[PDB]
Amino acid sequence: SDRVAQLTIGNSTITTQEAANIIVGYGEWPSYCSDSDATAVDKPTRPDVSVNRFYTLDTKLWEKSSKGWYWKFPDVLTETGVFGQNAQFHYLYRSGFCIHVQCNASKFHQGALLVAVLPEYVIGSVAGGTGTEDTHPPYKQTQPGADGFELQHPYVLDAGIPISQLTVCPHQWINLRTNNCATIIVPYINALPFDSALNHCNFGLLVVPISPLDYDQGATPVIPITITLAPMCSEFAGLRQAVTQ
Amino acid sequence: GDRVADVIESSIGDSVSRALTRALPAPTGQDTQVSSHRLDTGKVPALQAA
Repeated sequence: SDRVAQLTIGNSTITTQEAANIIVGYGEWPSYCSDSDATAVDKPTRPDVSVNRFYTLDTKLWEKSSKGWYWKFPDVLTETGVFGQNAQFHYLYRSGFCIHVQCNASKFHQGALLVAVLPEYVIGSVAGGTGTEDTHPPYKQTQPGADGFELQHPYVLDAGIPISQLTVCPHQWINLRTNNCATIIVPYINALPFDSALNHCNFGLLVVPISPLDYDQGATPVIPITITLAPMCSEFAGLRQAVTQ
Repeated sequence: GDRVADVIESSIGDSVSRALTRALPAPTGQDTQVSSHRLDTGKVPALQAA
């Protein structure tokens, strides 16, 4: 009654038979912007089912020596489908999200993934190691796209913040012994009712294996991690010609 | 006294300053109301005369 679940939105349906309940980010469901909070005067467009659907963006292979990966939102969808088209044609952006991470193994595999959502996850550079060099992460690292990016130092999350305290953010654990999926529902987290879907990344999703994957030789060595996500209550405003980046 | 019509009916002395406008309170900026597509002829808010 809590291990089996089915999430349907738009024209896509995601099922699961070994779920571990659903986390609502900060105990708040996604909702449309209230008229007392909106600041733009133009009437926003609400395409509804054409954008509020589960997008399966990429598949990452979990290995015994993996460090972890992170994705930026809504960067991952800035170039995907009708949602990406609307985000390119419209200046303003507002939506929630429903992130479903899939990672399935057998009863003889072991390992634990920490799936967390960190708002305004600003990536820092290693500052040339010693710290005397004022470097900045490249565009391909600050906005990795749909491929995500592999963490270099997951202990500090490449941002000087320990991962041991990452659980203060909305998070779920994919421990292969019990559950093979993590569901996090994240409302719009920003200091503004609307923001640019290209320049600003509202939050970053982190998938870091805390307990290394292990299995005896002979079992299936390819354990993929697949990210599936669906915007919720998406709004757009400030239409103009399309902008690619 | 006043016996001629041009003096009796004269507006000379009317010291009230006819003001076409009156000040109205406006503590905050004006609200924006809902609008929809409007396709009509004869009536045109866009065209003005500076």
